[PDB]
Amino acid sequence: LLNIFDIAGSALAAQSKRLNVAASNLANADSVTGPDGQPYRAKQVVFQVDAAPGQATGGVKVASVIESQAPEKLVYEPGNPLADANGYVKMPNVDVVGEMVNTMSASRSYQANIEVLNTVKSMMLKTLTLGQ
Amino acid sequence: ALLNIFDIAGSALAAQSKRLNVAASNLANADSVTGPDGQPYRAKQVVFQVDAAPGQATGGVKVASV
Amino acid sequence: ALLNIFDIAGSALAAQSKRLNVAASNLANADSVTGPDGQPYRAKQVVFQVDAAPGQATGGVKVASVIESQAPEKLVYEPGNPLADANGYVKMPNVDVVGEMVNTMSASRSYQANIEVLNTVKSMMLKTLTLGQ
Amino acid sequence: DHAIYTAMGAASQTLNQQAVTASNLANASTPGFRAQLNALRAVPVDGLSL
Amino acid sequence: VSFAGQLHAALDRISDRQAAARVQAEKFTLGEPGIALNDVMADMQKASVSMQMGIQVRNKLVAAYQEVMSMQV
Amino acid sequence: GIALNDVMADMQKASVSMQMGIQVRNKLVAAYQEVMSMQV
Amino acid sequence: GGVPGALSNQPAP
Amino acid sequence: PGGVPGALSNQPAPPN
Amino acid sequence: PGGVPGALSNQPAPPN
Amino acid sequence: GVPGALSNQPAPPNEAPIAT
Amino acid sequence: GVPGALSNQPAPPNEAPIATP
Amino acid sequence: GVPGALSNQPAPPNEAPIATP
Amino acid sequence: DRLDAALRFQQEALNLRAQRQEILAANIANADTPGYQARDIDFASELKKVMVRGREETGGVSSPAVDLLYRVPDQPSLDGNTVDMDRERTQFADNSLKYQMGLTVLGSQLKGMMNVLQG
Amino acid sequence: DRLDAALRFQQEALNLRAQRQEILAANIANADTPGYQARDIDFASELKKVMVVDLLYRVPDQPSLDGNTVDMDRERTQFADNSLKYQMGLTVLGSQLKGMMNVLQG
Repeated sequence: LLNIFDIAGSALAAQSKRLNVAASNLANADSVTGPDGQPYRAKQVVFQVDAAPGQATGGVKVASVIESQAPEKLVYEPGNPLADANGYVKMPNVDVVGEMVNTMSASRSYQANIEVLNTVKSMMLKTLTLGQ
Repeated sequence: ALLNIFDIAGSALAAQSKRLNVAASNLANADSVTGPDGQPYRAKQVVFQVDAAPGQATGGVKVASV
Repeated sequence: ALLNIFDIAGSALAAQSKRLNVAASNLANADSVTGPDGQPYRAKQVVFQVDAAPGQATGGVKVASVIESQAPEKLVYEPGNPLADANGYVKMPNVDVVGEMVNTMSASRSYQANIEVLNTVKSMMLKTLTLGQ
Repeated sequence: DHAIYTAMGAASQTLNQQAVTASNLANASTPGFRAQLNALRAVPVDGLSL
Repeated sequence: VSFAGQLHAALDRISDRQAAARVQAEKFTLGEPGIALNDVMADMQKASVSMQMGIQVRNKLVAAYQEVMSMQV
Repeated sequence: GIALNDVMADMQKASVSMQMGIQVRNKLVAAYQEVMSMQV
Repeated sequence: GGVPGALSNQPAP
Repeated sequence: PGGVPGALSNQPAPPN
Repeated sequence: PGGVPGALSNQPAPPN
Repeated sequence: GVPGALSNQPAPPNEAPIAT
Repeated sequence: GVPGALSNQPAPPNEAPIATP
Repeated sequence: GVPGALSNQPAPPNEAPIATP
Repeated sequence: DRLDAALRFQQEALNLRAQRQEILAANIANADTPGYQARDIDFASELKKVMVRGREETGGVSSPAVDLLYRVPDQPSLDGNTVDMDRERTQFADNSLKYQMGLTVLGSQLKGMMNVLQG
Repeated sequence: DRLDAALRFQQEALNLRAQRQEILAANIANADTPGYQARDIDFASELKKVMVVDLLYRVPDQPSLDGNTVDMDRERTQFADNSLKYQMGLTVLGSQLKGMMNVLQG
């Protein structure tokens, strides 16, 4: 059941990564610029099955973090230095409700995986006393 | 006696209670013309000092006088 | 070498307790105006270092020193208070309340994690003492 | 464990922005005053792996 | 210097550790400053582990003595 | 210094070796006494 | 040392 | 394989 | 070299 | 490198500047 | 196909179109 | 002395007159 | 010699388990220290190494002759430490169970021997 | 008995903590009685005296009009601290008894 430990650890890492992405997105709901002067484009993690040697079932690995392709919001501030020739400043496309729900669901999955890992470890501990 | 965190936080609670009491007494006496002797009421203030028991390290809050 | 975990986790517990105490002291004096010397209260913070003597690979954690936090002193315009400046700028501590609350929560969680480490280590030491019996 | 610090930074900078806005509002009667603009910049932490 | 000397030294060390932990616990219960609950609890833990080690050593040693005395000459 | 892991393992190894020596000597002594309890 | 722990008895004796 | 989990996938999208 | 844990070292520091 | 794997070379110090 | 049972064939991919075409 | 200390003496009664006696 | 050689593999594996747990506890203790790269060891390679050549120490401040490797960080952090708590606690629990397994195997072998000797 | 001498200190500390807990809860219960003085004991001195009770009045912080000197915050903190110390004393005494037991078991 050590592969179960690998599975649970990988899934905990994946859900923690999703929670961190959601928290960073929620922080930057109103951000107007970054270091280079480009707008903050909301991040989304990509989950993929980690079953490389384990047929079609395995843990979950975060393949990548990608900028969401939803169109950037536009605000008319012609005095802003970042405004283009048309006077529109690009603001992030972060959906507040989606990020809140993502945080909540990620937390619940994290707790479920922790409970699974604890039950598996207890089962291993009891297996260690076979025949006695 | 108290654990250090207990003493610090309890001193904070007592100091905030004293400040709230001073504010309430001032708000009650906002329209008072005389005291018990014949002198006007004077708004009270509470001064917070840090009760640094060790040398400059930490400490709760004490109130020297009103 | 499971005995060294006792020292490592005990040092970690002591350091986290000191950090929590410093954070609570900063929080309780956010509204202070005066110190024992008349100086304004300066927000303080601990410094964490690896508790490793020269030549030691990995150790616990230790509090090197307590340092004044680097932040502008909060200026308040009250030129009626007996303590004041040349222009009546009362200096108040630079405590960031959200930071102190988050620090307290983090210190408590790290403390509890170290307690769990100590508990399971003691259980293993007992089981090792029951090796052949 | 470190998303708490991201959220704490967001909350503290929201407090700073509120302080700027309150300072601007306190000077609604100040003769010849120029309001201070506020903007939340995003700082991406570099590192590994994602 | 000798086996009896080594056993006496081990007993003295274990008793000294236990007494140190007990004295620190009593000092903390007394209210004297500077003694942290963390150190008290960790030292009590260490003293318990040392006592258990001494008990196991005594158990084995007694078992070995009983085994030797059972030898038929 | 030496940990419980090493102390207990060597302690057990010594107990095992001492028991082996005791049993082998008991077998040798029993064989010798059986030989000497003979009747010629 | 300079800082007493949170779980220590009041430094003030 | 898999895609973005949570809000983005469980939202109707134009066919493509 | 360690440093201050928590809030101070996890907030965006000044450039210099 | 795969996260969670083991490498003999330390990770570089990470920084989050405000202005490039 | 009773829900909660086991079937050899994989489930067909679900789709939520906004328009019939 | 300090508020919250221990003393062997009861505190004096808390009288608050309305007029000066 | 024979008994020492027969019980040497599990004993050395259990010692390496103890040292790895010391390292993991050090990682957990330094989890909030800014600028601390998490350290860990490759159990199998170091176990074979200790198997072929006996255990050695850097000094004796003393420490083992194990290679302290750096763990790959998962996500970046401004303070600059790579101690990810999920990884630390999963490795801690796994090492715990494997150390208990080593204790069980060694105790079973030692009883499996006292059974023969006892008479 | 020698067994009493080993466990005398922790038993006396536990009993003193229980008595002071009762006194603090009496202070809490009589918070609204006009003219009630908040009483307490000095734990260390009484522990010396028992190992080798007198009630001390609490110094009032704020002057109330009904003569009640019981302060909520101070005694709530003291109550929580006494509960914690009672639990710690129970833990220490139980550990000592359990050690004395595993010495004998066999």
